[PDB]
Amino acid sequence: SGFRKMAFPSGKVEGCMVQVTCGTTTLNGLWLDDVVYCPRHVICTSEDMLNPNYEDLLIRKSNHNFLVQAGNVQLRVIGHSMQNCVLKLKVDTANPKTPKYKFVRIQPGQTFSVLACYNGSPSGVYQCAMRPNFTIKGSFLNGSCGSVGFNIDYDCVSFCYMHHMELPTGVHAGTDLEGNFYGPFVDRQTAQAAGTDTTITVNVLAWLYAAVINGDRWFLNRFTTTLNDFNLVAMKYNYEPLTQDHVDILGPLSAQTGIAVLDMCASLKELLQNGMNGRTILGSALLEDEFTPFDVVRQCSGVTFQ
Amino acid sequence: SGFRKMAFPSGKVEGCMVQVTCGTTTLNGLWLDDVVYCPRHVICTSEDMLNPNYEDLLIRKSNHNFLVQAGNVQLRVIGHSMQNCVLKLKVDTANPKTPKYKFVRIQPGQTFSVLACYNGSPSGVYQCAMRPNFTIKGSFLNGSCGSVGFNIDYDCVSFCYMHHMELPTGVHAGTDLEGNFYGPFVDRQTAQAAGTDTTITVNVLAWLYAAVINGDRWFLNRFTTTLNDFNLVAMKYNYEPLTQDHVDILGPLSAQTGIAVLDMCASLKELLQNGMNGRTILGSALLEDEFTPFDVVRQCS
Ligand SMILES: CCCOc1ccc(NC(=O)[C@@H]2CC(=O)Nc3ccccc32)cc1OCCC
Ligand SMILES: CCCOc1ccc(NC(=O)[C@@H]2CC(=O)Nc3ccccc32)cc1OCCC
Ligand SMILES: [Br-]
Ligand SMILES: [Br-]
Ligand SMILES: [Br-]
Ligand SMILES: [Cl-]
Ligand code: NA
Repeated sequence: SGFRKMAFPSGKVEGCMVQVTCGTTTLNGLWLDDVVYCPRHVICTSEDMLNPNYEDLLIRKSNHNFLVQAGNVQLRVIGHSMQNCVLKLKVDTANPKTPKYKFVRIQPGQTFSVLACYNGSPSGVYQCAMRPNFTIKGSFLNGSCGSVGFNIDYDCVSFCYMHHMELPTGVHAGTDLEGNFYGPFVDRQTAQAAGTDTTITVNVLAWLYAAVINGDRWFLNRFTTTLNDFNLVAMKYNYEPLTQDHVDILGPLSAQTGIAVLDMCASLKELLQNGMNGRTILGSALLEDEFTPFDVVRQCSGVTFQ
Repeated sequence: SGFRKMAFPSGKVEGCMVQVTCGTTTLNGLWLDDVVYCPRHVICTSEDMLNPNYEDLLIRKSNHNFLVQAGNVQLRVIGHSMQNCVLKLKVDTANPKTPKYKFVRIQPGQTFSVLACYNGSPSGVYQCAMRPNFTIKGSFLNGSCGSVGFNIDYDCVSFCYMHHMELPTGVHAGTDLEGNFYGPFVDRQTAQAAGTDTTITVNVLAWLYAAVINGDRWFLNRFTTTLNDFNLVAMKYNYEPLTQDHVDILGPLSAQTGIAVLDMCASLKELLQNGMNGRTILGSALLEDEFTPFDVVRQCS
């Protein structure tokens, strides 16, 4: 029993964090095999924050303009290249702690663990979701650029996020490990406001299924809804549309609890209408939207508390 | 910017987790030096668990009754003993991944990271507080017993919790690593209940300071209070007493934001009396009590 924001165990990723210095700037890199990945903005000065030309800034650098430190050991840089918004530094030593890994680009609503690091040293681990407006609501201070997000299903690390910047509204923007930004964001300090964010409806449904698996039903009702009528209502509360793909994804949680997906949708419509009347659901007084269907199946029992 | 429930990185602890099997029971153990620590209830059948005589049940066991697996490798048990509610298995191999560590017993209101494990394999990490009623609101399924809780300081892991049992309300109970239970619980199948819990006042104040550091100020007001008047309101609302030691501990956050603890205490008194009037704090509609002053300072600087 219980239900917590649950991160993956971080050790496989801790063994990959290094410090990258270019000029007066130090940030984090990811050391996998003989490559160190980091944000390309490490090569920007005071004067390069609005309209950097990264090709022009990089051609000016030699291998020895990059310092990579792994614990107390300097790694020698023997090559460099830029892929989209990531710098790749080839080093003379392969990381002996490199885990089984892959790079994945995720979609809005997907979750991952963030290993927040400073000076190449891990500070803490927490869960995040890719918001519908392609930001993350992280917890990051100066020095955390290059911290990464990942999942570790099936003993393979799936890296999905590298942290680049905090936007003026205090949310966070970054790239996949091929250096493509999530969303319309660019590595410039020009205005680029996040879209108004919305609630990840499929994840709220998943979390209501978790609440039923863990033993609570108070919020259910005798109604159903069509998918169209559900979306017409949910949109009035700035919830994302629920697609037939989302309904399919919820199938297993529906089968485990005996609650049809459109019947759980009718419960959510009534919670949006009514509130909780002083009750909580899994310890929350607000509807939670950063647990995916897959996350619920990862953490909850396979046997409902009936 | 931002504020999240954050666990310590778990790698130092991941390298210590093993699987312990006694007869038909598999659970987790903690491998440090040449000793594996796990819950002593591993020696019990279902029948024994209703009224165990652990002295006698352990007399009936030998080294060969215990199988310890670290990944793919059997560790040979060469001795066994109990310390309180923990079984200690001496093994033929010192863990080469043993971190710098201490065993520390924590106080109610203190937080710690839990590495939830199954079959000796780490599955997840989350942050927990020791409640005032000495339970934790964990997330555990069958096979999680022997999962551990810890804090880090520099390169030193402070192990504070070993998981033993789930209580009927779905909260969790366990021991320190010397086998002493937190709370008035026993490792037997008999009627046990969580006592009525209270809210950790000093932590709520820490979290209001976090909210101010992060720009949420709507709950601030012109008023101050006294420690005596505040404690009468805390008692009324099922909050723990605030001590002068708590006021001193909030010194550095009070220093960082320049809001005296008794000024913030007047905000909390108003929130308890009047509610949040439809507003949130750090995205929560509830007053959060599982961040310590240290947790807030650690994450905000
Ligand atoms: C060439 C352009 C590069 O631009 C940036 C580069 C780096 C950052 N660094 C940060 O955000 C860090 C890490 C973090 O998440 N929060 C935080 C908080 C306080 C101080 C520092 C930070 C920001 C930039 O642009 C911000 C405006 C779009
Ligand atoms: C000897 C200690 C008293 O005997 C027990 C021995 C073991 C357990 N095992 C569990 O709770 C596990 C782990 C967990 O946290 N939740 C969970 C959920 C479903 C199935 C199994 C579990 C419980 C006991 O007593 C329960 C009443 C106090
Ligand atoms: Br007022
Ligand atoms: Br006053
Ligand atoms: Br809440
Ligand atoms: Cl503290
Ligand atoms: Na005040």
